[PDB]
Amino acid sequence: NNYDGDTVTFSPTGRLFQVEYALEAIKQGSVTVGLRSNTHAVLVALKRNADELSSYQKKIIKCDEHMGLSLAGLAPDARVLSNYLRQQCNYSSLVFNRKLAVERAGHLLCDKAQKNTQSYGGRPYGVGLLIIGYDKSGAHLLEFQPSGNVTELYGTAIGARSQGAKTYLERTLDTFIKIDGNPDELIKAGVEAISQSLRDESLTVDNLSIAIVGKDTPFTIYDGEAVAKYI
Amino acid sequence: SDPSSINGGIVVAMTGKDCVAIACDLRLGSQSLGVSNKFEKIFHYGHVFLGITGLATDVTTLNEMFRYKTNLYKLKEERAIEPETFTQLVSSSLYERRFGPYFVGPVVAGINSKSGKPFIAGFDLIGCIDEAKDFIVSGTASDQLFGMCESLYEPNLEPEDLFETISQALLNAADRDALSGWGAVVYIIKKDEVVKRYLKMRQD
Amino acid sequence: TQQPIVTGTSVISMKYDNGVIIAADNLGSYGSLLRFNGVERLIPVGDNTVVGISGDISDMQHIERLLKDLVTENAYDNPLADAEEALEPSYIFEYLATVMYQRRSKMNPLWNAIIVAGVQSNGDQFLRYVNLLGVTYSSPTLATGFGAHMANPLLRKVVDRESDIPKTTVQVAEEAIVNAMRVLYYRDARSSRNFSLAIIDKNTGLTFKKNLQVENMKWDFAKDIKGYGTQKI
Amino acid sequence: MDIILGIRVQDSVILASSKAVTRGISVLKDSDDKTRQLSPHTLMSFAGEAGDTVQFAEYIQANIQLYSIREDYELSPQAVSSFVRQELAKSIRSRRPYQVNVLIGGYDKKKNKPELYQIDYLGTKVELPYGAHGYSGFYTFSLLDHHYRPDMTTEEGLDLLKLCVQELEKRMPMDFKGVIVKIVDKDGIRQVDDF
Amino acid sequence: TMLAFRFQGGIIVAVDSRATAGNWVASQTVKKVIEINPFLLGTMAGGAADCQFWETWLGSQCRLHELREKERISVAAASKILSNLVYQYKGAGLSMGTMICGYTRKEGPTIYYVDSDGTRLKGDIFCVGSGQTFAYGVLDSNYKWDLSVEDALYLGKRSILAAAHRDAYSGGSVNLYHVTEDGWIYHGNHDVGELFWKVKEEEGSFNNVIG
Amino acid sequence: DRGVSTFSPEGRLFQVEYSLEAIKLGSTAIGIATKEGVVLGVEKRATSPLLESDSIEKIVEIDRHIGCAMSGLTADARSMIEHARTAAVTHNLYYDEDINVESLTQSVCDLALRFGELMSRPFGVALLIAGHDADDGYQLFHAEPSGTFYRYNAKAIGSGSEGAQAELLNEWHSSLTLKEAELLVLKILKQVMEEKLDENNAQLSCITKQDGFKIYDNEKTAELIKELKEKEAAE
Amino acid sequence: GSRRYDSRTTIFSPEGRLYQVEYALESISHAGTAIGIMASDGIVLAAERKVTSTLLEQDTSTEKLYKLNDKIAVAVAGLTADAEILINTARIHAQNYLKTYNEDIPVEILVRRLSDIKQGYTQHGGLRPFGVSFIYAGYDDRYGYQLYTSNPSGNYTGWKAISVGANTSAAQTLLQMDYKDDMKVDDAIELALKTLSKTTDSSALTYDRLEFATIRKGANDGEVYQKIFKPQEIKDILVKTGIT
Amino acid sequence: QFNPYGDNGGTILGIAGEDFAVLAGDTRNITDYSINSRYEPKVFDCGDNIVMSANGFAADGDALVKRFKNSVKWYHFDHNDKKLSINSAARNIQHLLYGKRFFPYYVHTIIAGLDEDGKGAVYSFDPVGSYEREQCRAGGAAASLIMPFLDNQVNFKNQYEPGTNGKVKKPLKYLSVEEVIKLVRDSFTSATERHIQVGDGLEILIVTKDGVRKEFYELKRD
Amino acid sequence: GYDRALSIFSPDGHIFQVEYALEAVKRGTCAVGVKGKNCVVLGCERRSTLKLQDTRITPSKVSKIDSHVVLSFSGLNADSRILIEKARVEAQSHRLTLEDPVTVEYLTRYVAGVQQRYTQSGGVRPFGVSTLIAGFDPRDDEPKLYQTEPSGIYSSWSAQTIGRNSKTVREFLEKNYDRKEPPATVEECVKLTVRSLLEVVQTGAKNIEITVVKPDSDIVALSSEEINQYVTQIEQEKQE
Ligand SMILES: [Mg+2]
Ligand SMILES: [Mg+2]
Repeated sequence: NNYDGDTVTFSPTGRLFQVEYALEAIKQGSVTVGLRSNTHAVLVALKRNADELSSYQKKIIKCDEHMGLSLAGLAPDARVLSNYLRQQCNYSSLVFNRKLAVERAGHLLCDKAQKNTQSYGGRPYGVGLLIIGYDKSGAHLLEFQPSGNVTELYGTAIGARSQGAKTYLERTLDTFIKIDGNPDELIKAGVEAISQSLRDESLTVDNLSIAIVGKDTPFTIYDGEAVAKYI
Repeated sequence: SDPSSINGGIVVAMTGKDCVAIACDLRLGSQSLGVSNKFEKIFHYGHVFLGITGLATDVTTLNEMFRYKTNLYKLKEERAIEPETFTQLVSSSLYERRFGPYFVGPVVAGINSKSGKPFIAGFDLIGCIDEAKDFIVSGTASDQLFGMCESLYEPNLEPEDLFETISQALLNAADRDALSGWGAVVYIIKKDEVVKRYLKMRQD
Repeated sequence: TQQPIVTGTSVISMKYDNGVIIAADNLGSYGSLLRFNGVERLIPVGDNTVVGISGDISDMQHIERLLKDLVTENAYDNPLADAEEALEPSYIFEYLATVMYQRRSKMNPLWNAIIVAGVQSNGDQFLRYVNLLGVTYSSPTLATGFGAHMANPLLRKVVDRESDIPKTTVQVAEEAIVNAMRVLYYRDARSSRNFSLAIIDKNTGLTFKKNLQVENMKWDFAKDIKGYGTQKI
Repeated sequence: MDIILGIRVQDSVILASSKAVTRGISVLKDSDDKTRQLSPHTLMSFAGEAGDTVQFAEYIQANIQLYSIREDYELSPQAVSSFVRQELAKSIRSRRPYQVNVLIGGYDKKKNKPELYQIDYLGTKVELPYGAHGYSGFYTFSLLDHHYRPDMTTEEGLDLLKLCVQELEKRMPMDFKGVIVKIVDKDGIRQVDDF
Repeated sequence: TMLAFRFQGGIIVAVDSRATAGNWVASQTVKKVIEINPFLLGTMAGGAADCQFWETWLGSQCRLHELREKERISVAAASKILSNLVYQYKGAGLSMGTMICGYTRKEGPTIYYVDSDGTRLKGDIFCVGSGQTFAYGVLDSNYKWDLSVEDALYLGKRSILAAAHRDAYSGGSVNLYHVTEDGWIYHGNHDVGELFWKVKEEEGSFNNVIG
Repeated sequence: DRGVSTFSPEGRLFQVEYSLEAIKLGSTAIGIATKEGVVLGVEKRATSPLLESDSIEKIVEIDRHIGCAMSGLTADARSMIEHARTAAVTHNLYYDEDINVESLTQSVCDLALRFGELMSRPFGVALLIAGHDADDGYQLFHAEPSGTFYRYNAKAIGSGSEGAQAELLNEWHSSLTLKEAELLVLKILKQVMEEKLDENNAQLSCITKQDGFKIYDNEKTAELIKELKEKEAAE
Repeated sequence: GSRRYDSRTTIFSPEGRLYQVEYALESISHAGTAIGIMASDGIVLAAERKVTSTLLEQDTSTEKLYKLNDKIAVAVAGLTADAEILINTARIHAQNYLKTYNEDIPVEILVRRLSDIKQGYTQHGGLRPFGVSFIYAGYDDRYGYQLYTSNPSGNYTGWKAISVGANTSAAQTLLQMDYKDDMKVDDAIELALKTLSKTTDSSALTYDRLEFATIRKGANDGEVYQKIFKPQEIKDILVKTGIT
Repeated sequence: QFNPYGDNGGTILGIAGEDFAVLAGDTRNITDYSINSRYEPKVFDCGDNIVMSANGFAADGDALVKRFKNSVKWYHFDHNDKKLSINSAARNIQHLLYGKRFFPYYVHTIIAGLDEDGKGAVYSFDPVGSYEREQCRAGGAAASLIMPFLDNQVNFKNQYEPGTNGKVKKPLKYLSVEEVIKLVRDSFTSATERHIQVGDGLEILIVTKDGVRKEFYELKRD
Repeated sequence: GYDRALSIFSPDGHIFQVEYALEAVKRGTCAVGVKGKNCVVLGCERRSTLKLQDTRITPSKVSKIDSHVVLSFSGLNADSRILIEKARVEAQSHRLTLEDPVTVEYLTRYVAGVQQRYTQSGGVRPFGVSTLIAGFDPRDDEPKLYQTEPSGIYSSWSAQTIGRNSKTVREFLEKNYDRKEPPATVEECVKLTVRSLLEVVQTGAKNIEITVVKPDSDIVALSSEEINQYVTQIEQEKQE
């Protein structure tokens, strides 16, 4: 009300409204799902178009051979944060000859987003990210919020109508975690999960976007006729 | 190579009875080559006179600099600068370039307008003040000038006598230096009149 | 640009079937003066890596601190710091090699020659060299300073190529290292009798031996040597 | 040695500048004009290190032309020479100094007098009846000491200049490939096409 | 060795192809002419990298010019971009000799000599490099303004040959260009190993050699 | 007052949303992509008859294989074009090749959100970036001041955009020829323009693989306008 | 943050005026009147000190008339402290020009430089403008005798006769009435004092409430002299013209 | 005084075929008269069907290769996983080298692969970035021994057809991969005999449309 | 440094500071530009509220940027000096690097770029100035006339006016100026320019300034008497 003019101002109940408004931009964004087993980690993203003549906005970005994310909200902010991850993953490789841990990648994103919430002049990031990766401690899935909060999860979903997919994963928890050494079945579970967030529209060939990473599987993105198999 | 002896030149100043005198040669060269015989090395800011020897570009530059500073001094103070004060201004200005100095040998001369006391002073290239009662010398023939001044000089000389003494000191010192000569100018300074004389000397 | 003051001489090392051995004497020389006689130039990092350093001791102590700080920093927000995400020899080496090449590129080098010896997560032996120029290389045997000229020839008689490594036992390798250290005491004018030796085995872990001495030396034949040519008496 | 001469007569200033450009062992050009018009009644000749000469001349030219437009007025030769001197005096204590010597010949329309200024790369300015830079002066100064008058005509000044060039062509070791002569007077600047 | 001269039918540009590192002949097949645009040529002498790098950079700056101004750059402005650039680096150690040759409507055929010392000269004839003196000897003695495009092309080719022969650090082959109102025209790579003997036989020259 | 980089309660940047309103006031620009090329057309919209219309430059070359049309505060586009041209030429210098149309568009869009309290406000202009490369062929992009860019088969921006976009919805198909696209841009421009369409108050351009980017002459466009009138009168 | 407290000194009103410039001019309209009159053989500068006291040391006082160099002087109207900042800058600028070209600075060039500084404070920096209006009286060999005025907007104009500060509307009407082109300095002196005497808010115009100066070629042969009048000299010229 | 440069010896060799290309290099690493390693790889697979070697001062060579590999990585990120052509890689490497024009990478760089028409390509660089496409190029310590041999046996220089006596040249028949590897092995065997910094081992990287293959051969260890 | 964003968007998509800068131009004295077949004429209004002025030394409204290009303006006078100075510096800089004087289009594009930059830079307000830039390109006999405004947009004009009551004089020019046949001579062009100002000016005495620019750096400013003759002839024909 009077305490939402900038990010440097707490409200009387201890709330940061500019951060909460940035959080709102994510809810307006298109749905995206993340889930993992012990061997693989999968991202499934519903891409959004402007109209029938337009292309479908890309949702998934590769960060390294073993790591990448899907976005929901302001796409340019995802480009900034993914670029930062690319550099951090790269610094770890060049200096220490070491693949960046997914947990540590989350910690770096948290700290970068935080600085924007405590300083005058700037603004919070207006995007939520789902980071997947395979490192020395196996498969991982992270959920990034621009408040700074990063959370490691078995599965999750963010964006519009994401509560439906999140409930499905909460039921299926015991099943999909056990899908080891079978990428196609893990994607099937992800495609079935994102389907719980659909209304009116359905998953078409240029609508769906899938990405996977695993034990002997580099981070690869599937679009177009490459995902027709899963429709 | 040695900046202080590329262009050549000399300046000398003397005190007398209720008067001061300052003189300089007119030569400017590039080592052996004589270029100009009209290069005066004495300037004045109000009633304070300044002679400068050494590298000619720095001589010109410093004149323009002290003209600049004395003009502002006068506007703010609403009075002309005095020799004692100007002497300190020169010292200050030169030492601020301590590690990249102007290659010059300045000489201040004048009479305090309030006390009437004659005043001369000399400096090294980085600011050190040499406040002498008798005389000050500077230039490529400084050794020669020291010898002439120390032998010819006597205190409390009258203006018209002081003219002869300083003129002969300059002339004979310049004639024993290859890089000095080609004309000469002498200023005789009294509390409220200043005479400037060009000397006839050998042009080699 | 500088000049080295208090210096450490040779650091020698070699691979064997189940790990790596590394050794270095305990001396800190000040030119021709053998000034410090209790200097440890082998610095363990965790229980799987040993960094052996020669050259300027002040720069060695600086590097020693970087590694100590590296361990501290790796533990931050790392529940697997004593397990999967623990520091590896390859990580520690590349860090140092990055630093050394950066410092030489600023024309302000760390006047050292370093050998990182250790065993990786998968049990693979790690042995690599880096120096003040940022120059890096790996070999079954590695040595710095005088050790490069005198020790390598002896250690290469045991492990001449990669295929000789599984054939080489820890007893044979340690015997070769200890012999090489004796030879250096005979012939290097900046060496000491006292030295430290470290073994990193993939089964038995890190064994750090201190206060070793060169023994079984041959000097008796000196008595028979008289003069420099013609002198009979 | 890039011969540049200057002579101030009764009603004009005459500048003569060599045409040769020698880089190492070869004469790359024999028709080079070593001068720039700073203003309608002011001309500057130059000689020094390769590259620096032209860069400096054109830089000065640009500044004077800027002044002319801003004030709708031509600066006096004295004013232009002082500006040039300060730039060189500033330059000599720089990281990399301009290694350029110049002559500035101008006609002052206010005083109705020709003026010649000689400035070296240190920023050493002198007004002269005749001047030269480099080794040219070693021959020409003494020759002009003998043949010059203040009341000479432009035609007499050119004959006097021919005498200088003939001496230089006789006694100097380089072939400087003749000179381009330019006259600066009340009517402006013009080039003598036959010399 | 590289030359460029102006005549009735436009401009001739001829260069050699050798690159050395001391007495070691590093290459006999290097391109010392850079096709900046359809009407601009650049020659290279001195530091191989310095010449290559900054003359390809020059082409990028000339392209940006015609994007902003909707017009091809002049030889004067193109040569001056390069000369102003190297002047910034003066004292740092760049070593370049360059002739910016080309044609425009308002200028006509034009040649500018640009140097890493900061020298920029307009002229009708230039020969640059370690073999410039040898090329000048042939070119100067046989040059006329009213040569035929055919005779001019030969003279420039023959002048490089002369230098490739006598200068130890020149050789390989001769690359020829001809610049007209309608742009430049390549006139082939001519290996000296064959051209020398051909010229000797047909022209009756090179009697210093045993053949 | 309030921050320049402030979020609204709905989760949008105030300044970005306000710049989009400025673009709606701008003159119409239409782009159509085909397999034979991409066509770009604009409404010039001269404020007075004394204004020499040929000086109105709302279609612009970025490189030989990339063109650009603008709509909104057209003065803001000059620095965007300068950056695009530099990015295109610089990439050719570093990599000895043409730059991908998408990569060029991405480079322009990186400037968009560089505003705060960098420039003081977002750009008040939208761009239609059309071009060709070997990998993805003929392409058309819509670059906004939000930093977002969408690829389009066809797109209209400016004052008559939503009316034109609805018309492009029906008319566009994957087998359009270049000639058919040219007429289609003219048809839709004539529909949404206030003043009557002619060769002086409207401008056409195209980008083909062979000839590259070309702005059409007024004589060439005049014939296409005459060809349009006849074919509409034909039924 | 800090934005909350920013007055925004460099913005346009809806009407297209600069708020702070307009308000600065309002400040200057309450300052003591200063008049400049240009004649064929010289220039006059007259100015009124504001409600003085008997205990003010007048002979060592200076609030209105300042010397920029030997050829140029200024009359001040507004904040004195603000004026002294600019005056010292102008003095330096004149010396910079003299050092560079070895010639005294042309009057207009000096005026333009100061006016450009004032302009800067209205367009950028977020600082308040200088609440000062100058009357420049000067001489050079190009245009001869010149009168200029500059105000907080940074706009300057040339004049034959001009007033700044208080009651300029009334003062300008009186000057416009009695001024003629063939006028001389002695006549201009009389006009300046008569104009102040009628426009003044004080009961009577006296020597202790005035600062006066002339720029004359009335110096021995072809040269220019600046005369800042002393209290006794102002008293004498008041009797001579018949005001006291 | 501190000398930031060193000489690690070694020698490298690139030959371009009609539809393939090879980049060979010895595996020895030295300082002065000592051997550091008998097997220290010098030729690397940099991705996108490009192989690279930077011979001379190893620290500079490793840094350059490391930077180019990084350049390839970011080329994919920035340009939609587009394949970096050999001609584009060469130009990128020029800028890496010339970026240190006033504190050079003290190396002779060679890259090999296939051009956009599928033909074999070799590019050669000097330490400060001047580059040129070539059919044949040796670099490093024993380059002076090997290049003349390649002029003769690859480009048939100074070779004519018998009977004509110098009138007709030897025709430039293309070479197969098997014929090229023979020339490579003989080149290094000859260089090992007469150059003290060459020996221990030879590692060859062959590039075809199918990918990057390796071959290793022993060399004399004296 | 002062970084405050003064020029910003409003809910309706307007930048008020740029629009309020146009209101400052509306307040400024009228300026007009007319190009003939072989010339361009720049007319300017001088408000007669200011008498006792010294017309010798008072800043003239038309300013030479180079010997072949001129610039007039309407709006804040102090602001115009900053643009004129920058333009003059760029003109000499162009001659120095390109070895050719600026085209009229290039000089206009530079001045317009400066004006634009001040609409999205922190801590600065837009210029309250619109300019008319006129002249002839080097070695070209085609007349050029361009206009700029605070927003930064620029364009070429056959004839154009700016400043106070510019709506009226633009109305006059739109009906009187024929594109197929422009003012063939200098006389016809000046006459049309004076006529257009007489619709707004008040008195035709010292209130009208005229500056004629011809090809090959031929620029001259008309005097009071020369202009007064045009004023006399126009009204005598009007009495009919
Ligand atoms: Mg001199
Ligand atoms: Mg060998």
